[PDB]
Amino acid sequence: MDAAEVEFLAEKELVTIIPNFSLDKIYLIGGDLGPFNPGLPVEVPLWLAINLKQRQKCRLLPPEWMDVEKLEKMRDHERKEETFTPMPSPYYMELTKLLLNHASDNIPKADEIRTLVKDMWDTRIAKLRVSADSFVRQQEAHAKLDNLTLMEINTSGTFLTQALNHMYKLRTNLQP
Amino acid sequence: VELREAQRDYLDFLDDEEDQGIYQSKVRELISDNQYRLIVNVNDLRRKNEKRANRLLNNAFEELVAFQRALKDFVASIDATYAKQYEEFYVGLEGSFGSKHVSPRTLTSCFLSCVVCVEGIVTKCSLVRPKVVRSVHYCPATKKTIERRYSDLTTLVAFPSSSVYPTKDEENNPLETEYGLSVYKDHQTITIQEMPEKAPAGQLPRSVDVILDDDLVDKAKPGDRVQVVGTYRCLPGKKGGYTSGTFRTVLIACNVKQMSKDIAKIKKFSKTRSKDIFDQLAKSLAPSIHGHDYVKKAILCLLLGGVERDLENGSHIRGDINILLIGDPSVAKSQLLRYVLCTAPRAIPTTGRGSSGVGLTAAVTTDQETGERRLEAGAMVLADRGVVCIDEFDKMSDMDRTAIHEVMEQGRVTIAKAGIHARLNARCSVLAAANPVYGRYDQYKTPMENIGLQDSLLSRFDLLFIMLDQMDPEQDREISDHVLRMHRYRAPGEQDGDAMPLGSAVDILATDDPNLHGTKKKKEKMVSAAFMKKYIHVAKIIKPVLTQESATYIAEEYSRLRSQDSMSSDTARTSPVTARTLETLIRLATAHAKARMSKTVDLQDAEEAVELVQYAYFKK
Amino acid sequence: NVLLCGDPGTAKSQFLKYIEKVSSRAIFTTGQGASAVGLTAYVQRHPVSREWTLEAGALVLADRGVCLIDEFDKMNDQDRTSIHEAMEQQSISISKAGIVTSLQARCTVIAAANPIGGRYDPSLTFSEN
Amino acid sequence: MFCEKAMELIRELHRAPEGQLPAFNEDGLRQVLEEMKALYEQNQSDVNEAKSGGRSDLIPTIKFRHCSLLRNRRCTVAYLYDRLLRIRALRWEYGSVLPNALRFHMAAEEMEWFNNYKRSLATYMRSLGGDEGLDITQDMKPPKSLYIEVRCLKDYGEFEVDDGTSVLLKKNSQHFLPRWKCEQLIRQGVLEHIL
Amino acid sequence: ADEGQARKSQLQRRFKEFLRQYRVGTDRTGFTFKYRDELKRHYNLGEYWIEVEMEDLASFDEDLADYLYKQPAEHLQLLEEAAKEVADEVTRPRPSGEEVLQDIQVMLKSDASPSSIRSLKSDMMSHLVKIPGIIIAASAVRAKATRISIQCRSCRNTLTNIAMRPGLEGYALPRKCCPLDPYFIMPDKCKCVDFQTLKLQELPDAVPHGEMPRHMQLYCDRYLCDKVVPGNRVTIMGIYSIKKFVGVGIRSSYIRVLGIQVDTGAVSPQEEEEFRRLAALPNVYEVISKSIAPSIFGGTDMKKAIACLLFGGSRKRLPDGLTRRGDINLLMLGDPGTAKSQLLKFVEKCSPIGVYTSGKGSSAAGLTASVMRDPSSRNFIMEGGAMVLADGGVVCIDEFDKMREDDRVAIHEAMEQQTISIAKAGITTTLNSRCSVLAAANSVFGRWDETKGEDNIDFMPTILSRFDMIFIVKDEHNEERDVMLAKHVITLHVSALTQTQAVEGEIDLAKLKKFIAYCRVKCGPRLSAEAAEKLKNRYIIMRSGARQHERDSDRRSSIPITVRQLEAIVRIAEALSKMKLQPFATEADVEEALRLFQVSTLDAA
Amino acid sequence: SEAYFRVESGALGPEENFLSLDDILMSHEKLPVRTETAMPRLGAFFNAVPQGSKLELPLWLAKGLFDNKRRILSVELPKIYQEGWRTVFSADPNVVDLHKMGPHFYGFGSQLLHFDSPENADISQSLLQTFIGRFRRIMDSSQNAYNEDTSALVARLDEMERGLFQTGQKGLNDFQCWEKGQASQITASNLVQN
Ligand SMILES: Nc1ncnc2c1ncn2[C@@H]1O[C@H](COP(=O)(O)OP(=O)(O)NP(=O)(O)O)[C@@H](O)[C@H]1O
Ligand SMILES: Nc1ncnc2c1ncn2[C@@H]1O[C@H](COP(=O)(O)OP(=O)(O)NP(=O)(O)O)[C@@H](O)[C@H]1O
Ligand SMILES: Nc1ncnc2c1ncn2[C@@H]1O[C@H](COP(=O)(O)OP(=O)(O)NP(=O)(O)O)[C@@H](O)[C@H]1O
Ligand SMILES: [Mg+2]
Ligand SMILES: [Mg+2]
Ligand SMILES: [Mg+2]
Ligand SMILES: [Zn+2]
Repeated sequence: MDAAEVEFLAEKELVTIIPNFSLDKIYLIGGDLGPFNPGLPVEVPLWLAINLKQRQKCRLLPPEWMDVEKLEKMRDHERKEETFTPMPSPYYMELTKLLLNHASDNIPKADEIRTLVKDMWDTRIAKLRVSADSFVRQQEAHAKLDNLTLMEINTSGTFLTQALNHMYKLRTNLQP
Repeated sequence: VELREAQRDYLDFLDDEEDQGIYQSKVRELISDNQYRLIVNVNDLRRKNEKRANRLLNNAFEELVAFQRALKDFVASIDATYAKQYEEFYVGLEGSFGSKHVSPRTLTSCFLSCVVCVEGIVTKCSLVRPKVVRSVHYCPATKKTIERRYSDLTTLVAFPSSSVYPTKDEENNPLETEYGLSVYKDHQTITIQEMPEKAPAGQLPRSVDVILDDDLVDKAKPGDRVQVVGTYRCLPGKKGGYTSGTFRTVLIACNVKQMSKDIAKIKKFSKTRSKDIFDQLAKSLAPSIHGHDYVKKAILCLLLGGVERDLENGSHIRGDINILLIGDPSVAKSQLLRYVLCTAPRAIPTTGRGSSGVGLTAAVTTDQETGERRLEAGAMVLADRGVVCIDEFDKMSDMDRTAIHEVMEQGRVTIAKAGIHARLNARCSVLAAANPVYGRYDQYKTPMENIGLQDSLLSRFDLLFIMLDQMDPEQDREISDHVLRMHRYRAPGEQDGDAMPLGSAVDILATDDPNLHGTKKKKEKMVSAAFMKKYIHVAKIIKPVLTQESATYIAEEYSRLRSQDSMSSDTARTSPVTARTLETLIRLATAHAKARMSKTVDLQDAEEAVELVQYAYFKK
Repeated sequence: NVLLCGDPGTAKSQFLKYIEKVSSRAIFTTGQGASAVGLTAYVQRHPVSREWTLEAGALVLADRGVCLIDEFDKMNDQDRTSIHEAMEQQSISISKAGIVTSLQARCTVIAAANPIGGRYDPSLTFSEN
Repeated sequence: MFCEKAMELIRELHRAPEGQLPAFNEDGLRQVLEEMKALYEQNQSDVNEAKSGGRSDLIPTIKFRHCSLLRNRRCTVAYLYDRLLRIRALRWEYGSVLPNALRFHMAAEEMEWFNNYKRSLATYMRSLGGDEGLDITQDMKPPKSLYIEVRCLKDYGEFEVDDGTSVLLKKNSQHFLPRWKCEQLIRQGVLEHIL
Repeated sequence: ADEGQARKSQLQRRFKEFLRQYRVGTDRTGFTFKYRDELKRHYNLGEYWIEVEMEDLASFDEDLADYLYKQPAEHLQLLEEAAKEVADEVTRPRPSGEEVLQDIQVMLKSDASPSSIRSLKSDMMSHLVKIPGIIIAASAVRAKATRISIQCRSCRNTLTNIAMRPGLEGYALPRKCCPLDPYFIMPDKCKCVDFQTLKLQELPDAVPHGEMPRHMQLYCDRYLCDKVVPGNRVTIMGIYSIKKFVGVGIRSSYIRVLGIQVDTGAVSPQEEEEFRRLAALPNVYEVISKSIAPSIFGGTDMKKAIACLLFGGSRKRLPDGLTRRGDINLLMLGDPGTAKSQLLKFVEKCSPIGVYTSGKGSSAAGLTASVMRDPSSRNFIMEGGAMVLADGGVVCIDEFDKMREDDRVAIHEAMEQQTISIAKAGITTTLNSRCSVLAAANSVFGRWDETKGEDNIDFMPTILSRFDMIFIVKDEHNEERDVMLAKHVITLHVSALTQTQAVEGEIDLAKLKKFIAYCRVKCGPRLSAEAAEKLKNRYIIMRSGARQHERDSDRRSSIPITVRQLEAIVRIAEALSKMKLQPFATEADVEEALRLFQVSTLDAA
Repeated sequence: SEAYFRVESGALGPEENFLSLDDILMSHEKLPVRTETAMPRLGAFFNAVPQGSKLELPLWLAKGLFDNKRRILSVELPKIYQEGWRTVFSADPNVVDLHKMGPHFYGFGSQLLHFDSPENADISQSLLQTFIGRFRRIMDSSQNAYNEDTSALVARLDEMERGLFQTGQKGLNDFQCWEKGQASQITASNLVQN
């Protein structure tokens, strides 16, 4: 699986937009959306939000968790804990990239938000590195990774799974 | 305060009586041999205690004093009185040290306080001097004796003690030193240099200072290729009240191995299985070089040598064999020298324009440990009981060849410089290579004019070979075929399009891990290089003796050669046959007997030796 | 670069002396008085350090001036051939005693000489005499 | 040793990890097949000699040549199969009609296999729906925008957008068109997606 | 003082936020935290250094950049501590055995125009300076303490973790605990780093007219050690400062290096793709030949020989341990005014390692190696000559015939065996000289005189045999060539003003240099079997021809034909293959090698 | 997507993959043996090869000739799998050059267990511990060596470890291209070179 595909799944997440156009309810296959009333918030999937923002048809509102105080608390909790902590969104990195790259004008203090999300990303990838090293050193049979996100797993998981396949075959080659 | 745990670990490791008894047996051998350092393999320490092995290699000084105290406890338990007979028992480490295997170049500052194994070539050694570790003193005014330990930054504990002795006051009474009851240890400093071929590109070889103590001082001389295991440390150079951060660094050695010096039953069986093994060895001498069969036989004779006689009258007959190769450009003379440098033990390279009479024999140099000046050995002194290869020998200065004359004639060199007047041993075989005058050999000139060297010098060589770039088409065919085959060769442990890597350190254990014919070809069963090295190393020692039949045949054929000189052409004789030629005949026959491992110089040896002399004297 | 060839009593040396006087950074040398090493550059034990040091010769001291070589025909060949690199490539490259470097010698060489036998004969070409 | 000519086929393919297709090694294939023929003839002579004459010491060398034959078969079959894998990737990475510079590298039987594979794939794609099937060769990357701006790299002919509407693909001309219409030409290198 | 500590903490926090917050890119494409990611990847690789650009720091916070320019000694410590803590928060949690945090060396670089050694006046003291030069000497790596612990000698009390000032300046030990000097430095309980002093010679372009080249002492620290070797050309960014241990109030000066930039081997993947494309395109041989000395009209076969010399053959170590040289030795005898010296001056510039020497300006010791007494130690030490300085490269010996015979004799070992065996002053070693010798010379009689034949060459057969290819480049008069050559020369002189534009079907000099380095390190070819058979047969025919010519003349030819010439053809073919990164030399490669050697053999007829 | 993928190596399993080029090249590597009975007609290769002859021949051929009764030949380990080199690996696995010590170190070692040597357990444990020791350096180098010369990092690795290194590098490059937005562009395939 590619990072673009993980972004494709991340684009299904719901975000709130303020349209500058009028449109009645539209019945999409994945779920009806709207009605789109000018100047009023409406919740839509992230791909449609980014598309309308690109076409100058709405203002994006940040999610409730894109807040400097909340993100600082989450970052400090992540650095304080040893296990992966529950993240505000299951696709927080991709949400941050899309929303801040396309709507930094709408989202206040986007620099702080981006830096805090990067801090959490660095901490959690370091934790994943430690988990992989502990797995291979202790010859564990399985691991528990409850609060990892899909992008975090996808970044390093192909290498880790291939290495563990090799390790399993090496430790089991005396089967008779 | 915490080192008792490490001492307990090392004492538990040493007490091998429970399971395998390896190291209790080694300590017992140490006691029986009256030695006072134990040789410990860190691989065994890994197998029994990986944690302690890592701590030892990364925290060397504290771990080593713990190990030495554990060894003293164990040797006291085995034999208490013997434990009192020595001040302290050392431990020298061997085995595999992982990433700590370094060269003098890669031995950077991050290795400080770690056990490191440094491979390199010894460039110089300081003179052995005693070093006080504990001095005992007696008070006549009190009839009482006192003691003082001494330490410096070199010692493992590393506290600097005051250098002076208690002198005129203890109890405000005069003391005097009991030298006999005091204990001193030998101290020596050597310098280990990087292997010259392994330097990166234009970088000159780097070096590191090494300190040897107690029984290690004898185990290295200049020119030796050694592996030194020790601990790397910095020595602060304080002025007193001020210092620059720049500290010199040393390697306090705990073990030294001669990596190039060094079963016979299979050799003594192979000399029976093979038929005329001298021929097979000579053919297999330098596989990359085609032809020159008689020259290869002469080189093998040079490698094996005769036996040096001491006569009842006190005179001695030189046993080494000296060979001079004269010939055209591109006829593999330099390559034969290079093969001899690779194959022989203690073979010194030299080239005519890049050497001097001083550097060939000995030079006065200041020992910076003290400032006093001493002799530092030159090429032919380093080559003692070995070989010296001199390329471009016709390009030497006459004053430089004056040095070679004494070495070849008498096996010594006389020196009178600094405070020293001495006859240094330079008992080495000379394998010299030269071009004739005018570059290329001239058929229309006598050999004595093609050969620009003086007849006095030429008399000192046992065999003189003239080898020519004769452009015969069949000889060119076979030579070119061999050359192109060699250039087509690639090693099995190398990928199909690799450029060979420039040199870097690749030795990762103190002892070689993978422990007779070539397999590729059918013709004549070529001998492998490693087996040839081992066989020559064994066969040099046999020391055969003449027999009546071989002596009679040598005398008869020498008389024929002498009488043949009566009508032989003076314009084209290679060198005049004399008693020196007879000495050459005896030495070559002895060398052939050594090759056969026969213990008696037989008529076969005489026949081959005099055939070689006939070829060298009366064939181009 | 200029070469003044001809018979005696024709003010060639006088021309060189004039050029020495008028031009800045000029130097003058003659025949056997010059040397290869002095013309190009010389390596010496430094007086107080006693380590090898490279030092400027004639064509380096005149690096942006004129080097005047009087009686040029009467130099030794080893002295005369030393100025080839300086005269065309305008550098002096030295590989001596551990020093391996190239100095700048962007110098105009003006030389004076006599032909063979002193007197120029019109019966022969310039190369022939 | 016998096998080295077969190893050259293997080393030829292993020395190109990028998946590009080398020229078919017809001469090497002929040589390894000839070697197998010679080995089989020797093996048959030796085995019938041993069985008829009751001579027992031949059996080790019989097994030697048998294993050598099986080795030759394994090497050549692996060579052909890996070439098939490389050829199969071309239909997806480039398209149906391969360029002639690449088609010159393929054997005639390789083109036969490729045409059969293309027909089978098109049959499978048609059978996925009631009418017109589903062209699964398209939509190779996740979709970002409904329209894209494309730039013509090759001077090229008229390209139909829909029925009477078409665009001339002259070099350096720049169009704004649907992504699903432009995907194949971008993958073939006729068009460059910008932004 | 608390105010001072507050100032240091505030500046450290500002540097910390620079390393935490700096980004490059745009919202249209994306952003990467440049120095965060550099810190993370370098720490995970175990590198423990980063390279902070002064322009980036100025863009983030101009006051920090100005402070670091004016007072680098004060602020670089704060920047390094900031980098250390940023690395800690970026990398943690770390696996077992990596719990302790390591110090980070913050190197730095700049896009600013550099100064010069003679521009370094007194007012530049203690500021950041950026100067170019050539490294002429390089010390062996030595350990300098960064933190020490000192123990009282009498009562055994200890003062620990005393911070040592950076650079060559030292530290004053206290005179109070006991004796007047109570302390000794504990050799175990101190932390040290690699350091290396260098000598940076002024650029020859930068020397004013008539002056000797100045040189400046450099101090390299930690990972800057062994980042540069003698003969390299560098731009050094550092702090001009006094050493701090005739006349009275004088202090010696040196530059504390904190950034090294080699002005011209680790290639980028994009450059590797370019080099693979260059090796793959079919006319790379002609492209390289056109790229070599593009200002020189004609001489295309000599340029091809120079291409083969630059790429070189493959060194081979055979089972008995004997080594065959891959380097190609090329002599250019001929008439004057024929661009031989200019071709040498191009090759010196173009080779990855290249040393230019004048034959008349050289000596035996200076070419091979010199033995000299170390003034500060009284020992005899080794000094690399041109052939050691050019190890792994090319030696350009111009005016080669002007050397004395005893000095030409000195290079015989280094040309063929590629070693310099030394036995002088009690030091006995065998240095490496794995280099190619490109030589230029004139005829004995100035011009080549065809009536005199072999008398036009004074070189011995032994040294002539060591040259793989010998060109007798005669200057043959012809009106058409002369007209076209003069037009080329005049347009070349006119083209000294036209912006130094590139040319079609040509490789830039820098790109050609890097491509040569890449091909040298990567590819070692061999001969194909049938190609070797062809070369064998042609060698027999050639040798028979040479023998019959010598018999017909009843005189030995000056230029010999030997096994070295066979191996010369071998390594020329291997060089041609190495241009194309092919593991084997084909019959066509051997054919081109034979063609080049036939040009060089017609020149020996 | 539908990109070309080589037949995966099955060398570490009980039997190697038939169609794997890597396994074929691995099994080509030679293996010392001692012949247990004389073999006629093969003296042209090494007319009979006599009994007790030492030979080095390919691993595929050794496996073919080897029956567990040890009737035709006895199979001996290469030096790199014997106790001394196992101890060298036990010292520090990171410094040994498995590219020079047979490029398919793990695959050759795993298939070397087929001959039922008495030290099969020691060989297996040595391979496992070597991989465990080298894993962390492989992981860090592959996942942190971004956009630079990877030659020195990849030089000392065997082919399995090189595959792991390329997997890690591919993941790193994919994530970096995503983070810098270059993953969104539709591009021509590698076959545009033609
Ligand atoms: N018979 C031969 N067999 C193989 N290689 C040879 C032979 N003769 C010469 N060569 C090659 O020729 C090259 C030069 O060899 P070299 O030892 O320098 O010759 P030489 O006799 O010493 N001539 P010189 O050094 O000029 O006095 C080397 O690469 C040799 O391998
Ligand atoms: N045309 C002239 N006008 C004035 N003085 C002249 C002229 N020709 C020669 N002289 C004088 O002749 C004298 C000798 O000049 P000088 O330069 O030494 O001649 P030269 O060319 O060097 N002869 P030589 O040194 O033998 O080659 C000087 O005093 C000149 O002034
Ligand atoms: N074919 C050519 N194309 C361009 N410039 C040339 C050519 N031939 C000679 N020159 C120029 O002529 C001048 C002298 O060239 P140079 O490099 O010294 O040749 P040379 O043969 O080495 N001279 P010499 O040292 O006397 O043998 C330089 O400015 C060259 O650029
Ligand atoms: Mg030679
Ligand atoms: Mg005059
Ligand atoms: Mg010139
Ligand atoms: Zn005190």
